[PDB]
Amino acid sequence: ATFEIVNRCSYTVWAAASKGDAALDAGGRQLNSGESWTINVEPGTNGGKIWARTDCYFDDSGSGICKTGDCGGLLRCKRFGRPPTTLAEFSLNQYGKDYIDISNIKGFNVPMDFSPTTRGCRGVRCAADIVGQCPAKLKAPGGGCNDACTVFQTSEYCCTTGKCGPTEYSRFFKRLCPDAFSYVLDKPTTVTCPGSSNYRVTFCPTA
Repeated sequence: ATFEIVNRCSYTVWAAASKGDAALDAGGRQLNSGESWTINVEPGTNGGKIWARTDCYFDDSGSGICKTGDCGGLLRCKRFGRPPTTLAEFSLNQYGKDYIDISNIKGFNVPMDFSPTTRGCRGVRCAADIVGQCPAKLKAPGGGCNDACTVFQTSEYCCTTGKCGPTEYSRFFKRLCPDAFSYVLDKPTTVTCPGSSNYRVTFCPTA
């Protein structure tokens, strides 16, 4: 599958792509405002994620740090990033179908649209000003709006027992972005696409 990753933000982001135990394609790249990065994701990939990182500093060896979404200090991510991170999530060619979603379960840093570029299904978007409206106790100093599990580490926010409900914090994310997951047991906002669809992830789709 082909993913085109587009930075429509006015600021530089460092895109990342991983399935948790390995990079997808190169795993990460700098995207200046307006730049597009095309990657190839192997069919059958389960549990892939794409996200943006902000305010990064990397040396010539690809080592450094980012204020949001840092993946162990690497430019080319092999593992998932540090919250807060708006997440584009996908599993491809699962019994003939692709499954895509956007998630705020690990917080929000950059607005995002995640859409097919081939036909047969719709896209999803979370483009509200979640950082500007972020509740005080969820604000991340480095930028972004943390999820409540990251901040408070309780069974209820992290849904550790597999029983949890919505919370004042999850409802905040859900109000601003109804089409994204707001907590672990949220009513699924997953979209089913034809197997082997292609996609575009756009950072800052409206601005």
